[PDB]
Amino acid sequence: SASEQIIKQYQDIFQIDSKWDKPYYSIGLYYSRLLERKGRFEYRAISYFLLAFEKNTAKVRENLPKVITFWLDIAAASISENRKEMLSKATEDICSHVEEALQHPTYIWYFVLTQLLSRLLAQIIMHILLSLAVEYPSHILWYITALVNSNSSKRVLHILEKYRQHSQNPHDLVSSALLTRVCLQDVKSITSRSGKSLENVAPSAMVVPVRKNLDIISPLESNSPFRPVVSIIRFGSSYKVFSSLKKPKQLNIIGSDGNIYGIMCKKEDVRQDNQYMQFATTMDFLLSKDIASRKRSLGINIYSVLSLREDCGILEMVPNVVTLRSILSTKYESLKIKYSLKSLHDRWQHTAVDGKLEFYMEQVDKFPPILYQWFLENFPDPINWFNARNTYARSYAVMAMVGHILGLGDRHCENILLDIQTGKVLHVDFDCLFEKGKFRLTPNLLDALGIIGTEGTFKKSSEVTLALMRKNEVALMNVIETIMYDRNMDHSIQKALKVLRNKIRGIDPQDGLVLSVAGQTETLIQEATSEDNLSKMYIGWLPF
Repeated sequence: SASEQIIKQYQDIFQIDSKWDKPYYSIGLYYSRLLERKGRFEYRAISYFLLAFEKNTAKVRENLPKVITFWLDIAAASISENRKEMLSKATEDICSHVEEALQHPTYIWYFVLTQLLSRLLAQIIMHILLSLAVEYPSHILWYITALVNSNSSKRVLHILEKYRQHSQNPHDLVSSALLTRVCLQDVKSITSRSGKSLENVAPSAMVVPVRKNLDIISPLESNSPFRPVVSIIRFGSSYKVFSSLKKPKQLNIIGSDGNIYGIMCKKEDVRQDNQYMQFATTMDFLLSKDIASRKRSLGINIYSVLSLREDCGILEMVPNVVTLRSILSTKYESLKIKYSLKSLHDRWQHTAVDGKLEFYMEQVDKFPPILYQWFLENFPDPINWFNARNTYARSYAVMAMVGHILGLGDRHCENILLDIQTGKVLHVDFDCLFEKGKFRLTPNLLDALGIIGTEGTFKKSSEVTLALMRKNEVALMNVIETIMYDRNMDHSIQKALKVLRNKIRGIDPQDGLVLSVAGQTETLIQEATSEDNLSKMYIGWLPF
């Protein structure tokens, strides 16, 4: 009921300029929530939030969607053109954008502008768009090459904008000269590296090296000087070796620059980087914030990805890791009794409905769990052994929980990660929602932890995750969900709008009420653990 005297308050004490500086968010921050609850007055939305970041330069989430809130709105107006007025303002409201970039610094885009291309992958509103992008590129010399490493891959092999992206390389040598082209040789070499990946010593067909910038996922650190966006890293020389290209289009290379690193740029889905960047945003968000998160050093781990072709793309790499049937089968196949291969699908194809589904598996269970030994007999003395088991589960739920949070893929063998000499976790591919058939725990895993199965760490860890989740509320809900706006698949789900923010507050699964935040683990852990569902899930997942 203050809706008129809401605003009138703001205008009052702005006399003090920043002072607390907190207000300059709250102008539009509320005014975003104003229309959100339900656009002439919308021209004050970004016009408010612009001057704030100039002053504060903190909380990268406020300007994360403030782009889409701003730019999106303007584009909408243009398209519509009520509509007339909208468009008129959009050419008047968004006028405060570039005019601020002069006043307002050059690094503000790198984190946000990562999704500037990554949303669509247009001409109506793109006018003022790239004028800031590549300009800052020139200004950010260190990242110019990184952005070049980012940008030059699209034109190195998407056509109409590709030339427009090549025209960005055209405007570049015009703007950047107001080196790169020498580094641009890597772009054609990239596609050639992708061509050698497509099709060591002569087959390699790549010499010289001595390139510009590969930092293996530059951080772009904030708060905590701020000039460190690219930090100190660089790279030079590389030699041969091989990937084996073990799956289909994949490519995995060593990098000989400094120490020994391996950066595997593997041809796969281009937008796979979303959760690769998304979880990379929260992992850095969760990490520092508050105490209960920070005290246990949560956040799991991530690694870079970039776009090259509609196939080639890019990915970083994780050293010293073994997974799936190599490790797992090894232990008990020492006793043999290992190999069901494609009999289990067969044998389970021989039954359906409710008849055997818990049973052939409870025979497959007769391969007893050895997993606990793998941590144990591997690196002895407990001070390692102990500290690992902690870091194991401490790094298992904090992520696997986020799985049903986004509802993404059933983890099986190949897509699950466990590092050696220590323990961690990582998660990839795109198995968004649904399922066809019938977070994956089994006979070994649960018991393979401290004889208590799931009690000590699983409970109090996963909860701290679910603490900050609902707490920051729309914050992480605002940004990374553009990943949903990118790919629409398997018919169309715009229902994912609401079930999006409701599973944050956890109301939907049992239709009655929000469940106690401790229970929201309980009901969701007691579910996905199950007994019947777990025993009768698609067999292709090596269930027990």
